[PDB]
This record gives sequence, structure tokens and C-alpha cells, in this order.
Amino acid sequence: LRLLMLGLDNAGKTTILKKFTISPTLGFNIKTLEHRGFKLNIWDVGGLKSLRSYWRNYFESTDGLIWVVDSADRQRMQDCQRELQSLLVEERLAGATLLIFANKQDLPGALSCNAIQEALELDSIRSHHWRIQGCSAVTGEDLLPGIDWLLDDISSR
Amino acid sequence: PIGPEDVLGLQRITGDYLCSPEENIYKIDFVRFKIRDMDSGTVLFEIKKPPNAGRFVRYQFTPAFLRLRQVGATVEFTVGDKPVNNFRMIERHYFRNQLLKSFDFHFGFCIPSSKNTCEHIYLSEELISEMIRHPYETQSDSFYFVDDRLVMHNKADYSYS
Ligand SMILES: Nc1nc2c(ncn2[C@@H]2O[C@H](COP(=O)(O)OP(=O)(O)NP(=O)(O)O)[C@@H](O)[C@H]2O)c(=O)[nH]1
Ligand SMILES: [Mg+2]
Repeated sequence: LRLLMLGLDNAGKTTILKKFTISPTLGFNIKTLEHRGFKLNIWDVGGLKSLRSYWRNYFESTDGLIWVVDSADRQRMQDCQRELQSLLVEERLAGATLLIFANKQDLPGALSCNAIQEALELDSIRSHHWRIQGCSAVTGEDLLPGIDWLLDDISSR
Repeated sequence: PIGPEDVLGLQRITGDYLCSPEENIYKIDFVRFKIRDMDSGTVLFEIKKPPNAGRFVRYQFTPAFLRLRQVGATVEFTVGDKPVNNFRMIERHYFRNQLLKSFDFHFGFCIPSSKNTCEHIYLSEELISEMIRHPYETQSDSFYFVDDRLVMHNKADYSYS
């Protein structure tokens, strides 16, 4: 199994990769692991503006696409929506299950899951299975159950 | 120009380095390696560095190393100006010219000018006994390919006294 972890810079992708001393990722972080009786290969690719055109270089063979959102970054939700919808029309991601982590739920003005669901236009999606899941990546809160659901869904195929 | 299939059937450690360091026109540079006991969380080994002989490490492990249930191996490397397609590692481990383990890992695309990370979270009593008796006879060859072309060959031996 191959998982691809994307989202805008500063969303907490790398934090997630490490928790389930930290710096902006100018390139990638791979973590490779056994969990639920699967060999998981996970790529955390950087999200600053100029890395994004290189995202497509990790599309091929993806089973599971984790999209990570800074839920307090309300000025950039639409860019985040925009970035996400592109991915979903990309032929090389036709397979993938989509898991949205609505991260930084601890931050006072963290948008709710529902607010994020509306803002990201998740109901439009007709063609990938998905789940939105709040979490605080810094605490470790709500990550595994999120992933666990991802693997079960991928596992049905 | 050596390729993946050329090293997949090797039955012994190579007596020589299989490419010259000039082959490395991608300027792939390993700047950090770290090995962790996943049970106790002890760092077993760490080596850091900024940012045809190639690289060599003589590792100094304990007898307990060989009894561990789970270990984490981290690499960090920076890359030069050119893109790097199909980045790939094959690592083969031998004890007395008898293969022990082979790891074949497909990193994929490397973005020009990047710092990247890869973390991997990964034995008979007569094998353990002989390996503790015979330091530096455990040997490994690490081959790094780029679009099926060998660009880097690192070597290592190991102690478990
Ligand atoms: N308050 C809070 N901060 C978080 C949370 N998750 C991550 N952060 C913070 O967000 C900052 C950037 O996190 P990071 O994981 O590097 O984000 P990234 O998406 O991987 N960055 P890049 O895309 O540049 O690779 C760090 O300061 C980190 O502590 C969270 O749940 N709550
Ligand atoms: Mg990151």
C-alpha cells in the first residue's frame, strides 16, 4: 500500500507523519511501516507554492490520499479547496481513497469539520471514497482512527 | 553501466566499487543516518554531515542488536540541480559471502535542490553466535540507481562483539 500526503505548506503534514524539532519540507519525507497487517509506504511531500507543480510526480500507484488542512487558516481555505479539487480530477489518482485531516482543531478559531466540509466542497465528490476527520496533530489526537479507516476502505478496494 | 537486475542476483559482496563517484551527476549526498531501537527508543547509531572508491562505514553494534524486535532506520539526503527520476536503492547484506537480507526500495522522483527524508520501520542461534564471534565478516553493499543507472555504491561492515 502507497499513501500520498499532501496539503498547503504549514498544514501539519510532516507533524502528522511523525506522530502517528520540525522544519518546512523542501522535498519529501517517506515513512515505511507495518500496521493493520499491511506494509504502508507513505510520502509526505512539501506544500509551499513552488513544490506543488512537482506533486504530480508521486501520483502514480497511489492507493490513499491524505489531504491535510490547517483548520484555522481561513484566509487560505479557498486555495486549499482549489488545490484539492485539481487532485481529484487527475487520472493517476482515479483509484485513491481520500482522507481529510482537519488539523489544528486545538487552535481557538479552528473551523469545524462541517465548516471545512462546506468550504472544500466535499459533497461535489462523486468518484472517490472519503472521510473528514478532525485532529490535533501536535497531541496525536484522532490520527490512527483516521488512518485505520483509510486502510479498511482501501482494503475493500 | 550497472543496473538493478545486475545486482539482484549477486551471491557475495563485491570485491570492488561498481561505479566511480563521478557517476553522481545528480549530487545526491547522504547527510544523515540514524538507527533507533523501537522498543526502548535508544538511538543505536547516528552520523551527520552538512549540508573508484566510494563511501564506507564500519558499524560498532552490540550482541543485543541481533535480538531486537523492531528498528527504525532514517536517511536524509540533499539533491542537486537536475531532477532525479526513479530513485532506487538495493541493499544486500552478507555474512561470510552468504546473503542474509536484500532490500529493494523505490524512492521515486527527487525534486531539484531538495532535502529529503526516508524512514524505514523494519535469526537462528547458530547465525547469531557466529556473527558475534566474527566481527567485520558481516558486510553490506548499497546500490543507488537513477533511471536504472548505478550512480552510487556505498559499502559497510559490522561488528556485534
Ligand atoms: N497548534 C497546532 N499546531 C500544529 C498542529 N499540527 C501542526 N502544527 C504546527 O504547524 C507548524 C508546521 O507544521 P508542519 O508539520 O511542518 O507542516 P507541513 O504541512 O508539514 N509543512 P510543509 O508543507 O512546509 O512541509 C508547526 O509549527 C507545527 O507544530 C496542530 O494540531 N495544532
Ligand atoms: Mg512538511
